[PDB]
Amino acid sequence: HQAISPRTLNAWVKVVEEKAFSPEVIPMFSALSEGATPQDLNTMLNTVGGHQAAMQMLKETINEEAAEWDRLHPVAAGPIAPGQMREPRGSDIAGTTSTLQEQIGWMTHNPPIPVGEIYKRWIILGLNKIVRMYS
Amino acid sequence: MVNPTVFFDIAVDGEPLGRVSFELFADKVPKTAENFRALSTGEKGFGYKGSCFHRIIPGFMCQGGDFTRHNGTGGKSIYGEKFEDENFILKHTGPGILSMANAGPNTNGSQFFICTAKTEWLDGKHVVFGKVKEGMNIVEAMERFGSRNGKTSKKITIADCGQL
Repeated sequence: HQAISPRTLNAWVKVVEEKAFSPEVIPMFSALSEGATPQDLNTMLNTVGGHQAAMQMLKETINEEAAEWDRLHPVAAGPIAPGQMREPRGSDIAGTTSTLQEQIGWMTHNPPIPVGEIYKRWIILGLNKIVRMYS
Repeated sequence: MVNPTVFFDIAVDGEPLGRVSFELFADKVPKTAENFRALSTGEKGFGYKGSCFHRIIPGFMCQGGDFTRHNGTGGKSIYGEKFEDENFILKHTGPGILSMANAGPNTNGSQFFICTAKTEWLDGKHVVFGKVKEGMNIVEAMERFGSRNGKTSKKITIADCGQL
């Protein structure tokens, strides 16, 4: 376990600086975000400055996806057994109501739940929505 | 008395096992107590008679009360809607404690669990509303049919239930 690096972040920065919303941002986001936890995905997104309207389209996508997820995964009743974890919720996958450790556990369980890969798909749909508007 | 007492007669694959009785703390959580009591008598036309303990985790708890779907995804209260967490005054202090299963805050229906250990970490998330009076020996036996993920090895049913 290590947080995405300042170094990888620089790159993502330089990419968005010039390729803000050409189709080439998408293949780059996907490489720079390999093995990313939700937290790291959000760290990437946060370094983006300005582009407020575009970010908001992306957020709207994330919010829609997360609600769909929840829909498709009703929580079972009963108290969570010891050494077990609650099934992630939309907001958990998006890193707004989950922790690192939690994120980390899921991506490892056998079989895992790769909350990082899931969130990253949502983000990509969001980036396709940006690209379609602007280019 | 203010606090009612309810019994379950437990059977294992139809074979009688023994009776468990529960004091329900109507004096602290009357709405929750009144739900379980009324589901125990069948006085609403539906309730726990016949239903099964679908999830038993040895050293943790026995859960049941899903008399509509029998697997954890159902259950219904007497209120015509899932009901709020009344309070969290009572704590999960040991074996015998009877608590609401729930699927998130303020989603109480009919599912409940009987603790077989101290589970203090549940405090604040499941409403405690009663405790086993007689027959913890029988809950201990029931536990023997559980598994790490809760699946049971025999069908553990409430063959009969009511108020004493």
